[PDB]
Amino acid sequence: LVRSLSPGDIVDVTGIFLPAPETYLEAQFVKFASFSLTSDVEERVMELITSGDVYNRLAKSIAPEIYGNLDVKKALLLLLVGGVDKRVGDGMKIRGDINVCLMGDPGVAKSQLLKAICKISPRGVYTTGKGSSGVGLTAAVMKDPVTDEMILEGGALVLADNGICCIDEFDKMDESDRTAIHEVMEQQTISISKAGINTTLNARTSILAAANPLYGRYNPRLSPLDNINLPAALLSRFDILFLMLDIPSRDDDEKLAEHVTYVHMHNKQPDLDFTPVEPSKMREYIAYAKTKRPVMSEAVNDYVVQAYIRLRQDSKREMD
Amino acid sequence: TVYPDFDIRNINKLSKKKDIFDILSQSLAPSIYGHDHIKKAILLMLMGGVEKNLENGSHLRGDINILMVGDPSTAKSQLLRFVLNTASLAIAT
Repeated sequence: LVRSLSPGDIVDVTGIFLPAPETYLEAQFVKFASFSLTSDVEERVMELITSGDVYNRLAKSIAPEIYGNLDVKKALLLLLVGGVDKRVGDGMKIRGDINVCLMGDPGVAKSQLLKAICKISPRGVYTTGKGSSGVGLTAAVMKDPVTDEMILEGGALVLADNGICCIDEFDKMDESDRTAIHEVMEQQTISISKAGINTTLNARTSILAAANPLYGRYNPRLSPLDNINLPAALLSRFDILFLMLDIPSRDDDEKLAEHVTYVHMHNKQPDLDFTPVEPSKMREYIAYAKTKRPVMSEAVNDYVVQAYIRLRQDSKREMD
Repeated sequence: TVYPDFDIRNINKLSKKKDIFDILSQSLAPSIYGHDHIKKAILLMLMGGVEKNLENGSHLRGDINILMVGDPSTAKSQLLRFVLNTASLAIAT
């Protein structure tokens, strides 16, 4: 059974507790792919499919204390599932993760949306920007107090493998903290070369950052690239770039104030047109959909090419 | 081994008055003259709010954070020492 325990796995080690005249454990017997296809779990998944409108039900069940932002909550549902990891036989590994970044004025409940997706995902790690520097984000090369060996302690991008990485305050980060981010969004790897350890660790996480303007509020008179202290190279790697602007409106503020008072009174969500999905059953539907690998159709390939031409022509005319 | 009705009747009697918010506020810092609006905020801060807990698991805060910005030695350094001796649990940092 030796040479079979990988660092970072969650297994059930079975053994005996024998003391040493120090207490050791003599090994006797030793993620999304570990959940078995139980008949009781499969019955709960089919109950949501026969109900109808599964895409709109799960999009509104997330964050019950946040009213509005129907389009913003739709992108968070696909982040828990994601695309397929088509591995080319030549040696190319196409990244199937989605890179979504939330922007706007700090008042659209940005901290609540990052913590809501962390508790739902089984392997999600929430962190900030200034509190976690380049050592806490990548990997800390500490010294072992027993064997005196330089190990590699997992940080935020290592322990959250095959999950969603929640990063808060993306604009207040340093220049040395964006080094490993450029490698995860391209090759899903972390290049470490400290203390004579030149190893590469895989990081297949879903980066969900939340940028903030430099002048607090957004300025429509200035360019979108100058208002946010972020280069154009990082915006090209992000798939979706939202911008929740806090526009003052008498109709939106009236519906938002009534939803807040109802939460702080009954400790629940207002009664809508459907029953809220518990987080215990939502994890079973996401893990079941990850095993299914959809294949792109041939008739839909012509619509993707035609959509890229119209999108590139509109962006070229809006350069000035 | 390691070891880590009279008072209730007097509480409900004083609560019947409609001036219990101004009496208890001025009794926190009797040596500090004035600042009636600042003493009313420390009362609601020590009592705390209601910890709202949803069904999915998303908990909400209930504490009240107060920030005082002003001239040095203006009912700020001595005011913080009175809260450490009034509350049942406080750490001076």
